[PDB]
Parts: sequence; C-alpha cells; structure tokens
Amino acid sequence: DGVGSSSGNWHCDSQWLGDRVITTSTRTWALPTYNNHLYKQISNSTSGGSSNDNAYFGYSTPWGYFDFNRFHCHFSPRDWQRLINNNWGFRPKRLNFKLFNIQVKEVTDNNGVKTIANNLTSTVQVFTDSDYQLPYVLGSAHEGCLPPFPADVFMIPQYGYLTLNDGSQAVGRSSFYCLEYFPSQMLRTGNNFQFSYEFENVPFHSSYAHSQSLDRLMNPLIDQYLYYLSKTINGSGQNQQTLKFSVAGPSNMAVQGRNYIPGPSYRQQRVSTTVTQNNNSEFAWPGASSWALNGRNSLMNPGPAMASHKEGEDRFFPLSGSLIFGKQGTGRDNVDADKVMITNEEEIKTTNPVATESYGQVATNHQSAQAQAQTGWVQNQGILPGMVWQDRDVYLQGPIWAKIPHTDGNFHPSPLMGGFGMKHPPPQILIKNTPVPADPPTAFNKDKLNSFITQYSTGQVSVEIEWELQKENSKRWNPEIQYTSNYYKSNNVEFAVNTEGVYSEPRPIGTRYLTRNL
Amino acid sequence: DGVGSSSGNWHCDSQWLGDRVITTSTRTWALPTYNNHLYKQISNSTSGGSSNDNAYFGYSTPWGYFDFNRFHCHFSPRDWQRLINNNWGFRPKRLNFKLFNIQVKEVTDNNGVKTIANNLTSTVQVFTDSDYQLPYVLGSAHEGCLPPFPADVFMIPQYGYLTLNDGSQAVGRSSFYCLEYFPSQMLRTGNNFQFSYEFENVPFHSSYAHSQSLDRLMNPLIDQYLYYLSKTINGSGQNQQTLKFSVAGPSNMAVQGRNYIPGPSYRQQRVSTTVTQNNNSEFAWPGASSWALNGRNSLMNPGPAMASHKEGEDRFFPLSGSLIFGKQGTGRDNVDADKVMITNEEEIKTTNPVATESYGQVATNHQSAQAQAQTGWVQNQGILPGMVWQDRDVYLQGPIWAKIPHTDGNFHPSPLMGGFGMKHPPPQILIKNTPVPADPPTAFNKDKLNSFITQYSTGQVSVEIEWELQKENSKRWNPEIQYTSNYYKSNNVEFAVNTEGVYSEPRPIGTRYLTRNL
Amino acid sequence: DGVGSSSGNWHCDSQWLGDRVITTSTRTWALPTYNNHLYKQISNSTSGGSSNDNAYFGYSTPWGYFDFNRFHCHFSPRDWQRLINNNWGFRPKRLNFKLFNIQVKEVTDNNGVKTIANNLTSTVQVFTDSDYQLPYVLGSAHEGCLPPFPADVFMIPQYGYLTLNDGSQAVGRSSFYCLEYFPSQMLRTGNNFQFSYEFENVPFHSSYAHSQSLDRLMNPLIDQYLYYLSKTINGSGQNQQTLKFSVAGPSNMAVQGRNYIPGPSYRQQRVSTTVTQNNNSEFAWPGASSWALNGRNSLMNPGPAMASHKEGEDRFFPLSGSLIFGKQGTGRDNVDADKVMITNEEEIKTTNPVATESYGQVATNHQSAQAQAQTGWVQNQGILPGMVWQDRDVYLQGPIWAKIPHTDGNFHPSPLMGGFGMKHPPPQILIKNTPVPADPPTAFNKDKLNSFITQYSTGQVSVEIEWELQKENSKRWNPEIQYTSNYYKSNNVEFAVNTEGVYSEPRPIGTRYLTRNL
Ligand SMILES: OC[C@H]1O[C@@H](O)[C@H](O)[C@@H](O)[C@H]1O
Ligand SMILES: OC[C@H]1O[C@@H](O)[C@H](O)[C@@H](O)[C@H]1O
Ligand SMILES: OC[C@H]1O[C@@H](O)[C@H](O)[C@@H](O)[C@H]1O
Repeated sequence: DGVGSSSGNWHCDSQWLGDRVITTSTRTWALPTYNNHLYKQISNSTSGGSSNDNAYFGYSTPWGYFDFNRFHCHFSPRDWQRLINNNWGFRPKRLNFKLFNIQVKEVTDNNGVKTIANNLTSTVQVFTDSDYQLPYVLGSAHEGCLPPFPADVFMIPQYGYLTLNDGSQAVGRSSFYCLEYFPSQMLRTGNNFQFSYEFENVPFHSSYAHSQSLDRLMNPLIDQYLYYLSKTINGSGQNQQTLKFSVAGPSNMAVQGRNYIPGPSYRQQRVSTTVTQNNNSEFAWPGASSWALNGRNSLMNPGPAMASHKEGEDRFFPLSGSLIFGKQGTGRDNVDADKVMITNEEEIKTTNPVATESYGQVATNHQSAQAQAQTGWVQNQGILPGMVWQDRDVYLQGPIWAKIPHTDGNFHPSPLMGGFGMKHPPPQILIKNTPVPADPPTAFNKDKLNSFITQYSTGQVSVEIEWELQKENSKRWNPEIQYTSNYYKSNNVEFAVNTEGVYSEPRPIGTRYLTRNL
Repeated sequence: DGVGSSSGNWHCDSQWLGDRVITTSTRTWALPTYNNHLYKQISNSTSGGSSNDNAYFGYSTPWGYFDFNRFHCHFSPRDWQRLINNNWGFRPKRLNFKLFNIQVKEVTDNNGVKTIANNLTSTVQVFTDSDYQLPYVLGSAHEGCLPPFPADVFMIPQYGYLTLNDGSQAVGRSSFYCLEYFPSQMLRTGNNFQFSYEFENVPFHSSYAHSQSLDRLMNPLIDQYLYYLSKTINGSGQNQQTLKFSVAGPSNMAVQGRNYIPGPSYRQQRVSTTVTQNNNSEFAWPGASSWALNGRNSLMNPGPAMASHKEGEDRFFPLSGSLIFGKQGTGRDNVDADKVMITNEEEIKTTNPVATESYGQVATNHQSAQAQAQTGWVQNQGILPGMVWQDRDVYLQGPIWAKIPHTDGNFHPSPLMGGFGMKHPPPQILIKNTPVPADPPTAFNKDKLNSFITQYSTGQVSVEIEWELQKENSKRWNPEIQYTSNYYKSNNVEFAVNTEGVYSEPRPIGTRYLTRNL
Repeated sequence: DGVGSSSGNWHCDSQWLGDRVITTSTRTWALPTYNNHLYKQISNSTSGGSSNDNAYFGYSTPWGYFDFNRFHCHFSPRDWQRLINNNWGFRPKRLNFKLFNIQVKEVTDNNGVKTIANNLTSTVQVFTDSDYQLPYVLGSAHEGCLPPFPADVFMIPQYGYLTLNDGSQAVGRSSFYCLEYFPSQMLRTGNNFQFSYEFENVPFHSSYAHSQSLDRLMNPLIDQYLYYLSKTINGSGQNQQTLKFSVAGPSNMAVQGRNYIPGPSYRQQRVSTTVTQNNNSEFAWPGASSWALNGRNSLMNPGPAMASHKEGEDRFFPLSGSLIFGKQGTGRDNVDADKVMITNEEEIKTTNPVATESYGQVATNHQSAQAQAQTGWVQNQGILPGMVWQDRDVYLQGPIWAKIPHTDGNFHPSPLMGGFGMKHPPPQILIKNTPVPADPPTAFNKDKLNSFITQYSTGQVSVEIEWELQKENSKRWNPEIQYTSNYYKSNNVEFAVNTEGVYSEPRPIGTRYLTRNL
C-alpha cells in the first residue's frame, strides 16, 4: 500500500480447541546483504581444512531463508506443558506465513561514523520453493531459527548448499543453482507477503510412554500351553544326555513364547558422566559407531532410536546416540559437560533395545557329542518380522520435521533426529534485499557492477501452525507423571528472563509423560 | 427373564458355504471366586524366586476371562481337515459371543460336609474391554481356553496383568487398574449376555506349501544371458591370474542371477531327538538364542519363521525355534520327549532359511596380490530388499490371533507364534460373580467387609466365528498330499475319547498340504 | 491512511446533559524506549535495599502504559465544582479511548550533538488487556497519569509487575509474562487506534454529607417507651443495692435504644500539625497501625474509612489514615508539612467512628458482690449486624477506580483509597515502539541483536468518559455549603498557570458539600 500504513499486526496468541491447537508467533527480523551480492563456489579447499570425511563442494548465495523448524518457535514452555501433559499425540496440519512491515535501510559511512537512513524505494524479494527444486537445507538441524522468546530480534541465516564432490573438486554431475532464476515477489515498504501450506498426512507423534514392557505381556497367574527345553543332561557324569521339557509359566518368564520382539539395534559406545569411569585414551572418534558412504565415514549420530541406558544407569549415555543441546551462553568448542544438556531416550526401554548393549545372542555352530554349543553377540540387528519399536522423542528445543529424501525406497522414514518426515515438508522461504548500485561510470563499461549501496532490511514474520491433538482415553486408576515446575526458591524463574535480560531454557523437555498399555 | 426359563440353547453346528465357514461352539463353564474378592500386588518377591530375567511386578484380580483363542475351540478335527485339505487360505471375519443359563450357587460348610444350594438373587457381572483399555492377556499363549472337546466342563481362568518394574519394585510409571472402574452388565439367573465383533482386515493365512523352491525358478532348458566370473587363475603356478567369464545355465544353477532372495534369519542351536548325538553338558539356557530388553534376557522362543531342519534331518529341531505342544496328561516339569509334541516348519524350506544354519557368507576383506579372499558366516540377517518369506504355520492346537502392540512402528506384524495380528483383536470378556457379604455387625464399623458368602457360578458360552475361505485354483496334474487318518488297527480311535473318558489329540495338525507355484 | 493526513482531532469539550456528563480530554504524549528493548528480572536485591517488609521480586518490561485513573484527568476544576455542588452522586458509565497522529522519530548522535529526524516506516504497537490476563498495575495509585492541565506534554510510564517471592528469590509458583505474547495492533504514521469500554454496574459515589448524626435520629420532643437501668445503688452505705429503671427521653439521649450503630474501626495513632504537641521520639513506623501478610508488615495506610478528627480537633490527623497529596514542585523525600496537602474525612463523623479513638467499651468480667464491673477499650471492631458507614471521599487529585482482587470472597469491595471497585475495571492499554535493528553483521550470527536505532514516539490520546449523575431532591430550607473561590486579591489565580508557566492545584477538593438526611 503506502509508506505511512502498517501492512500487518503482531499476532502471538495460541488457542486451544478440543482436538486442535493453533499457535501463532510473531518475530522481528533483520536481513543483511550476504556475499557482497555474489554467488561463490565454496569447498573444504576454500575453508583450508583437509580430511576426506570432511571434504565438500558447494555454493554460498546472497540469499537468506527463514527457519521456524524448532518447536520452541511455536510453543511457549507453558503451552508445551499443556500439550505433553494432556495428550497422547499431536501432528501438524496447516501452516500460514506472513512477511509485513518491511523496512529497507541505507547505511552511510564516511570518516568512520555511520548514518542509517530509510531507503523508501528499495525492495526486498521473497519466494517459496514450492516444487522442491532447490537443495533442501531445513532438514539438517541448523541455527538461525526464530528465537524461542518473542521479544528477541533475530538475524536471518544465509542460504547455501552442497552438491557432489570428489575431494574439493566437483564432478560433471554436480549442479549449480541461481536463485535469481526463480520468480520472486518484490516488496517495498508497504508491501506484504503471505502463503499457506498443508502438511501432508503424517502419523501422530507418540507423546506417551508405555506402562508395560514388551517382555511382560502375559498373565502372571497362568501357565502357557507351550513347552521349552529345560534340561539337556540327566546329571553330572559321562553319557548323561536327556531331553526334558517344562511348561513356560509365571516362575520362568524369560523362556516363554512371545509374538513380538524388540526393534532394531546398531550398537553405541557407552560413556559415563562420571569421568573417572571412562577409559584413559581418546576414543571419541575412534570408538564411535559410523557408516561409510563412497569412501567417507559419517559418524552415526542419531542412529536408530534406542533406550539410552538401562535402569539405574542414568550416568551412562551413548557416545553419539543422543541429542545434545547447549545451555544458554555455551561456547562453540570443547565445552564441559556442565554447559551442555544431554537428553535421554529412557522411556522407550520398554520396546527398544538399549543403545549400549548387544541385541542378543545367536547360535554360531552345531553342537554335537564333540562340540559344545557356541553363541555370539549380536552387535547390530536389522529389521525382523515381528519387531516393534518406538521412534525418538520430540523436544521443545528440537526439530519439528524433515524432508524425506526422494528415492526409490526407504523404510519407516521417520527422521532419526526426531519429528515428522515428509516427502513435501514446509517449503523454504528465501529472502534477499535487492542490490542497489552506486553511481556507475559516465562512460559505458561492460563489466558487471561491483559497487553497491550498503543496505539491510528489517520487518516482522508471522507463522501460524494448526496442530491436531490425540486425547488420552486411559482407565489408569493411579495418578500419572506430569511435567512440573519445582516450587523451591530459585534465584531465577525457570524459562524466564535473566536479571540482565537473557532468556534461557534450563533443561530439555521431552514429550512423553502420559502412559499407555503396550 | 425368569427363574424357570432357559435363556439360551446349545448350538455347536458348523456350516460350510462356498467361500465361508461358520463355526459355532457351546461349552459349560464354572466360575470360582478369585483372590477372596481382592486385588493383590504380586511380584517375583511375592513368588519368592529371584532372577533378574524373571523379575516382574503386577496385580492379580478377582475377575476372570474367557479365552477361545485356540483353533481347536472352533474346529473339530474333521472340520479342520475339511479346511486344510480343500483351501489355499482362510481368515476370520465376524464373531458372536453369548453367555446364558447362568446359575449362581451358595456353598455351605459346617462340620466339614458341604451343601450346595441355588442363590437365585445373586448376580454375575460381565463386560468386554472394547476400547482396549486393559492390559491384553490373550496374546500370550495361555491355558484356560474353551476345551476342544464339547462335552468337557472348564474352569474360567483368573485375570491378572503385569506393569513396569525394577526388580520386584514398581516405578512411578507403573499403572494400576481396578476392573470395577468399568461399566459391566449384571446378570441373575434368567439374564443373558451377548456381543458381536468384526475382525479387522487381515491377510489370509497361507494353507499351502510351495511346489517350487526360491532357488529353482528358472527354465532348466535355457541359458541366461548373464555372465559370472568362473576362473580367477589360468592354472597352477606363479603370476597366473585371469578373469574368465561363463554363461550361467542349466549345468551350474547355483551361480545364476536371481531377482529374489530368502527371508531373514536369526540362528538357533540345533538339537537332535537322538540323544547320544547331543553334547554332554547343559546348553539349554546357555546355548540359547535370546534378545535383551532393559537388561533382561528373553529367550527367543518363536523367532523368525524358519525351516526347522534340512532334508532328511527330521531328527533335528531348533532349540527353542519351534512350538512344542504337550500330549494329554503330560506333566508340567521335566518331561521326556515322548510326552511332548515338537512341531516342524519343514514346508517353508522353499522360501525360508533353515533355523539352525547360517544365512550365507559375506566378504570380510579386500583380496589382493598379498591377501587371499576371506569370507565369514552370516549368523543373523535382517530384512533386505528382495527378500521373500512365509510366515509360521497354524495348528489346530495353536493360537488364532494376537494383539499388535500399539507403537510408532512395526514390521510385518504377523504373530511370531502364529495366526493373525490385529491392532484391535477380539476384545477381552471379563467375568466375575459379585461379592455377597455375610451378616455384618449390628454396630457400625468403617472397615471394609472381609466376610462373604462362598459362591460360584456356572453357565454356557456360545462362540460363533465366520471364516472366509480362499479356494484352490490349481492346474496340478498329479494328486496332492492330504491329511488322512491311517486305517490300521488302533486300540483307540484318534481324536476320540479314551476308554476312561479322556479326550486326547494324538498329534499336531498343521495347515499346509495343498501346493502352489512359487 | 497516509503521511500527510491527520488521523484525529483535538477534542477537549465536556457536555452537561440532564442525568449524564461526558468529559473528553486530549493530551500529547511521548514514548521512550524502555530497558533497551529487554525484559529484566528485578528484585530488592537488584535495588540493593534489604528489609523483609520491602523485599520483592518481579520484572520490568520494554512496554509502557496509559493511566487516566485520576479525576483531574477528566475534569477541569470548574467542571469538578459543577459536579460536586449540584449532585448527590455520580458514577462512570462508558469509556472511549483513541491514539492518533503518531510520530516515530530517529535520534542520531555523533560527536555529542544529536539530530532528530522522522522515521516514517517505523511502527508503534498497542494492545489492551481485555481478559485481565496481566498483573493489573492501575489500581495502586501511581504517577504517570495524563496531566491535569491540557497543555502539558507527558511521558508515558514504564510497565512492570511483581510476582511471588521469598526474600529476593522467586518460587516455582512465580509467573513470568512476555507482553510480545499478546496480539497487538501495529501503527505507522497515519494509523490510529481506538477501543470502547463499558463500566460494569457500580454504586454511585456519595457526593453528600449527612445533615444528621447516627446518634441523633430521634424525636427530641418525645420519650421512648423503653427503659434503661438508671440506678444500681439506693445510696451511699453498705448493702445498698437496687435496680432502678428510667424512661429514655430527651433529657438523656445517650442511653436511648437505637436500631443502628456506627461502622467498623481499626485505630490509628493521632498526630498533631502543631509540632510541639507530638512526642519527642520517632514513632512514625513504630507507632503505626499495620497488617501482616506471610511474615511481612504492611502499614495500614488508607484503612477503613473513619472520621479524621473530632470536632474542633482539625489540627489532628491519623498517622497514615488519610490520603496525603503533594503540592506542585514538592520533592520526593523528607518534605515539610507545608509542602504537602493532608486531606480530612471530617464529613463522615456522622456515621463513622473517629480514626484516632476507640470504638467503644465492652464488659470484661462478671460483676458480683465481690467484683466491681470492669470495662475495656475496643481498639479495632469488625463488622456487626446493624452497622452503617460511609466510604472514603473522592478527590479531584485522587484515583477513580480500582480492580477488585479475584478471590473467593470479599466484603464491600469499595477501594480503600477511594472510588469505584470493579471486577473488570477499564483495561490496561500497553504501548511500545517496535525495535528497529541497526545494521547487522554481514556473516551470520545466532546471538540476538543487541544493537538498535535510537527512537521515540509522540502522539495524542483522547479519553472520553460518560458519567451518570444523581440529582439532589432536597427540601432543605436554608442554603447549603458549596465549594467556592475566594474573592480576595491573590498574586495568582487559583487553579491557573504560574507566571513561569507552571500549573498548580492549590488544595484538595473533596466531593461532599450537599447534604442529606440520615
Ligand atoms: O580420521 C577421521 C576423523 O574424522 C573426524 O570427524 C574426527 O573428529 C577425527 O577425530 C577423525 O576420526
Ligand atoms: O541366567 C539366566 C537364567 O535364565 C533362565 O530363563 C534359565 O532357565 C536359566 O537356566 C538361566 O539361563
Ligand atoms: O522494621 C520495618 C521497617 O519498615 C519500614 O517500612 C519503615 O519505614 C521502617 O522505619 C521500619 O518500620
């Protein structure tokens, strides 16, 4: 419309209907010029680091993008609690996005003091990649998200992508993308932008833990009608061999026949938070579970979902097998365990094998009168018919969704870091403020113009997501575990602002509190 | 209605339509009072046995439940034969249940002689758990089923369940259930009960065996157009290396290219019924294939479906890899092989690996001029794209269905003991005769009344199941294997009553007789 | 609309209809940035002062709010006089609020000389808390109100709130509020804001004084038919005891029977404005009437409404029992009595006990032949059936309304400082100018942006209140006390501007001039 009118309003409310929640968040953003208006080839050679596992080839762009893909973007800690205490499941349904109240500003510097003024005629240009024609960066869990606390003003992250490489070099199959080669909407002060999105059908996340374990499904009062082999020798001596069979029953539960077995396993190395119990050596990379692709070793960071420890073993965690979040103000490199938050998958110990344990034992030979029976430990176990498992839990700090890679086949394409896998996830919103040249020469030159006016833009983003809820039907008599605040005398309220104005999130909050039968 | 009228009739017929069978069974039951009208916390501590694998925590209830979940409940041996000889497949469709002609009886004992009288005003109360809000006990294969022989009167089994535990202790996530906290129908003599159930869509059980093996699918008369590496050395000597390639053809079938491979394997230890061929040692538990869950080892009793032995090896069976049924009158503990019936999965040797064999071999290294080629045995193999398998066979003595555990994911949720997996299986029917207090004090006391009239109830159950049939279309010229009775001079007719009045089932009858092409 | 159009007009008129008055006020405001765009935890620890009575915990916000909650906002001194001379009562009815002609301005400073320019694209955001979901700050009588004189330009006060504390620490029950978590309307130059409000039904304020006292309601000419005990002894001597009864009549009025008694009392310490008559000691805090809450002592500042002094005792006032207003230009701390204005409740001496007196006397024992009759002084008296009282008077300088605390119970929830109590008072209007970032880095950083453009906003506020009037019906023959200006030779007109341009209010003006029968 015009310079004097606001093109949108601040909308942060969240409304709770019966089966649905609608969260709306508004933030203030700032967009710098990136790469001096250039596309740039980037590689580990451009970075200077040399390792085959770390080699890459790609491009950085002048563009930037919006990321609302963490839950704390859409939920207050109080709202998150209302979700996880009262519901068996939730999934996203619809999405609404807005850009409004856009301000482009010119920066003028002369002797070292800078002046900021409005440039009213400058434009910022925006588009969504709806056909998923760009490398999709939102699936990897990166920073640059809308801040969890509504009063914080955030910088928009720079867009870049990777393609095929051999070492630092490219190959003919490597592809280059100019984002100017897409249609984008141009917006001056007084123009606004919006689009809507429908989440494709996904299963509900399971916000519950099981109140039963897969190995105790039976009636403790009744015998099975099935027999197992109890004795193979009549006693001590020579040539003592029998086949004795017993009924499986309450007295021996481990031996009963069962219809279903725990899910797959890929074993992790066990690390103690008590430090004297760890080996004295550097095992971090060497002792790590990894997978190889085209000669590169990728550490298996969030591998298959597994129980992080056995009972009472809480000090133990898998080496890379769990999500690790930083506390507010935590540095980038070589930080103590105190400054990081290690989440645990403990609730899924009912259907899932422990991450640091073998799956089980198998027979490795044929016994005979000559040969004793030999077993071996199953370190990794793929899917078997009759396996049953839970996915990884969801966190208020964690990612909401991921893009399922477009491929001939996949199995159970739930994101291993967590959340909802989608062939067509919420599209990428790419934003850039358009280059404004400085004064060109007065005689013609064919070289592209490398001299521009220093600018940046600010504005507001609204994101609205509808969430479908799955209510708890339970007949459980005794009360249940809920997420609570503790009452006792803190210096600071948790999930509140600091005395210096800093918002922090004291601990990770998982989704799984309510219980179901297994 | 009233004391003098029958509230139902005896209905045992089974009617065979073209595509469907309807089996109806009627039995007479007796219901005791369980637990002295109490709910009781039970654990391995209450049982006194201590092993971490066998530890449990749960509750026993005053309630009891009906189990018709074995096939011999619904099929006579003659009906079972008509099913398995004439049909390629079957599945359950509808279910109808009735309770009628209910009689509550008071037991009076004074000096040690007891008198039984009718209590006409007493009531028995019944409900089905339709929302699956209770721990589901019918999936584990327990005793307490309707007896296979219609003239036998059976005792109703006591209901109980398990929940989470650490050792014998519970955890806050453990859940307690009062069955009085459900609505239930009360029934006096003259009241009857019924409900209907729809089986959710399940695949047909495969009542056939394959007439082809997965490794012979080819035309024996024709060569492939594909080549394999036949020779790696030109001959004996030094520096003799070649690559020689041959056509795969009828002469060498093992090396041909194939589109599909056999199903997954988890290896079992091999045990001989000839006893002198077994090792002299106790390998039963130690040499057993197991899986671990939260620190407990559960023996893998009916693991993935696998051929129980190779050809001519019938004396061999997997250590726990097969269902083991007892003969009539067989004791509970340490019984000889003669008194038990070991079933075999032999028919599936066409698509499935043998339970006691390795899946195959893989390369463990890179060969080179320095290093010879090394292989290793694959003891367990998870699912691979292109695998093809058969499920475990169904038995007249075996379970019909199971409840699929409610979870984020599962694969091929066919019950490993056998039958039809269902998210919503036939619901549990829970029955209890209501407590009738003895004479209370004449001055008020707040304690709950612990003194009751000794009672029990009897009545009849009808169960009606419709089964959908899949007829055989085969073009096979030669006659086929059928299930038969042998003609020769027994002292007793098989599947008949004893001279003392005892009904026995002489052998397990599987489903797989007719054949199909693979 | 646009940059060149005014979005509202100046409206200050007040129109007098028969039963209603409509006051409209327009002011010019200025809004700074508060807290550097931060929320900040604040406590007596952050302030450094330590006393348990003064301990607090809370938050300061970047937001600010409008306060029109004093009468001089809505009434000129002439209008106030027209109200209080002609009417028995008044109450508020409707409310209309407007924000318009909004101007955001950028402040640029380099070498220490600052330049102010218009920022045309900046926005200010406004919302009302209509659901009363925020801590309500307008009830406490704070500064920051619209100035009484229309030509003064006022600064908008900063919003902040308190929550639960133990000492300077918080508790788990303490709650934090982000105001960005509400929907708010954004407004650029050319946008305006308005909303309407309905006062919920409140009683009229009593703008009258009683022309009778509660202890003289009788006919002075007539006797009562009731008797009192006049004599207990026949005379001087031993064993002189009688019961003598007399008629209560005009000669002895104190002893007559009465249907109604004066209202409740909580006694205050008496302080003289003649200073030599006060004790020589510091009794201010020590000799003060207080109430205790959770271990803290809160001085009872405007306690129950009571007559401030007896007749002719005008020099006396309760220690904290009355509202104390400052004269124009009066300092914050340790100011002489000359610079402050002490109001008096004198008019209510008819129905209300004096603040500095005991309520009365009660019997403390049983008299007998052995024991003389003993009485004791009633220092505080709660409500009794048959009590009758007046509320505190209203002042042109005083507060209009208060929010009744949301609670299970309350009694006579009239605000003790004065005015109209409401469960849903006029809502809080919260205003903030939105942060405009300075130029962000050209490489992405995840830290929130702490660098902003210095801004402030100005504009106009209109407030329109309809007041319902209660006209005087009186039959009084003699003329009545009115509020007047004195005619005699001042250097300055009262309620006028200074010679230096300063507006002052010379004295407090109460509401109670006209009289009624009691
Ligand atoms: O040699 C490959 C390297 O890979 C890196 O990811 C790791 O941090 C190094 O310690 C080393 O393992
Ligand atoms: O040590 C665990 C035990 O588990 C039982 O199920 C088994 O019968 C024992 O022989 C032993 O293996
Ligand atoms: O000891 C509590 C204190 O409370 C304050 O409000 C007062 O000004 C002090 O003089 C003292 O009474």
